[PDB]
Amino acid sequence: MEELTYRLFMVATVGMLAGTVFLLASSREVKPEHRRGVYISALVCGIAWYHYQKMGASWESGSYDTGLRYVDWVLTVPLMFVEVLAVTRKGAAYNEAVRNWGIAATVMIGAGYYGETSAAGSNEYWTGFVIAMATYVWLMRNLQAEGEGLKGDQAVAFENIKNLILVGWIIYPLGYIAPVVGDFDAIREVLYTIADIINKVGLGVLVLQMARVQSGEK
Ligand SMILES: *C/C=C(C)/C=C/C=C(C)/C=C/C1=C(C)CCCC1(C)C
Ligand SMILES: CCCCCCCC/C=C\CCCCCCCC(=O)O
Ligand SMILES: CCCCCCCC/C=C\CCCCCCCC(=O)O
Repeated sequence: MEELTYRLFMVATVGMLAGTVFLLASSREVKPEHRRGVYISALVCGIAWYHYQKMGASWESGSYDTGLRYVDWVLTVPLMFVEVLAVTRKGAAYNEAVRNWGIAATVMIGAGYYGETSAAGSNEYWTGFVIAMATYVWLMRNLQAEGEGLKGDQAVAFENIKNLILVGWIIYPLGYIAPVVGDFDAIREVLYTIADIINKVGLGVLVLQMARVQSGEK
């Protein structure tokens, strides 16, 4: 398990860089007025690239710092919401949602960090899990409500974005509780890494697809 976890960190590091530069190179494929979300998606992957380089070295040392993962999350999750919410809102509606979801994400990630750095299975560990879970469900329920009236290609493209988040983000609570289901400390790290690649590279790809649709592309 330890070597598999190291190899996955090293592969995910290159994967995040690849996501970054692919998204940048792909921005010419959409109209200028729809490139912003592609650039923000690339920024998300680029921040992750920086942190994954650190995480792989941290894991390789044998004294692993999950604070590298959580600081990556606290910066990148609110950014990922920026372009999700831009599809459905602008102006005052957008500002309020971006702020409120960002605050919620910060509470979720902070509660997770509090719990994960507690003794596994302790009351503190479960407190962090339960607070994070409730905030997570609140976020997902807000997300499900966004874009309900959309029709056509833009509705399909936005539902693909929504469903990637609704399904793909389940991996994180599974990873968090993997160490109490078995001798699986490393499996937590495996699951977080797989989740980040799927969710960050995947969301960038779907935001690019959303921008092609908005560009009038088939
Ligand atoms: C780019 C990274 C992303 C999208 C990270 C998302 C992480 C979360 C959805 C984590 C949520 C957690 C819970 C729902 C409960 C256990 C604690 C967390 C923080 C792992
Ligand atoms: C805690 C410190 C975090 C440091 C993160 C550094 C990440 C930098 C990686 C490359 C980002 C490049 C993404 C392109 C930015 C948007 C594109 C554009 O503006 O034209
Ligand atoms: C129990 C509810 C907690 C609410 C948290 C409120 C704000 C906390 C913000 C998120 C912190 C996540 C980043 C922590 C990692 C850095 C620590 C380190 O590097 O040593």
